[PDB]
Amino acid sequence: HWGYGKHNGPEHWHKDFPIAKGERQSPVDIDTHTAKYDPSLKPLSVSYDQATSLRILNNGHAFNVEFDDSQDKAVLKGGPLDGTYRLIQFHFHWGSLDGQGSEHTVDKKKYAAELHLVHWNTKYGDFGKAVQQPDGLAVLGIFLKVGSAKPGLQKVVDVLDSIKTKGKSADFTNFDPRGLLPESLDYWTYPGSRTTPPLLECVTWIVLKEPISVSSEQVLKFRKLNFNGEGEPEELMVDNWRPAQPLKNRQIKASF
Ligand SMILES: [Hg+2]
Ligand SMILES: [Zn+2]
Repeated sequence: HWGYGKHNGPEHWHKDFPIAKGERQSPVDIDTHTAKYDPSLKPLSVSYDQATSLRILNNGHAFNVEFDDSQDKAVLKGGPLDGTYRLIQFHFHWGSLDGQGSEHTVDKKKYAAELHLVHWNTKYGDFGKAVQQPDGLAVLGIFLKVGSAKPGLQKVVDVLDSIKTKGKSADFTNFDPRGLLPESLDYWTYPGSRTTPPLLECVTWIVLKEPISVSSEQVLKFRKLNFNGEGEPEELMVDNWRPAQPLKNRQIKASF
């Protein structure tokens, strides 16, 4: 099955998922001089005071922190979106080295990691129906750079030993996602897709301009996770990022 290796990496995905070469594929390189400042872009509204985390799980390609999305507890609105979007999960993409790890690039600059807060359009009623619409999903992309430790991220780092292999899960309540947001909400936006198979084209991307800093030891813990299940040969969960894809006419707008 699909993965990030030489025999099943991103270059091979198109064979099982033909949309890999579609018209609105993600991630992309954000060219800062070609991006369009759009004065009609409303400021993003992040309402996460009521977020309820439930668990953390190693799904084999990343680790997901899941939230209860049966009510409008943690939502995204404003910016380029129309309607309310509920936070369902968050995950990261990181590299083997500090020089790589992000999926999106800025003027070709690669960051150490990239956080994705996934949300789905409430008029569709469930996440499953959402992935059947062109505006089904909204993903907030936050860049991580290595520097000082991010206090807000440590509870996450500390639970990683418990879900080291694929399929492992752990209760993870009372986690507040607010602790992972940069100071400014200025962003770039474009129409795109999920970055892992099925690569469905239903995502409105909101990429934050300011990165968050994490310490070297924080990122180190991410790299200790395994792609494999318990009892299998160890494969370190590193470089689970997809390369930049062709913009193909699409326009990247800026909120600034
Ligand atoms: Hg879609
Ligand atoms: Zn992602």
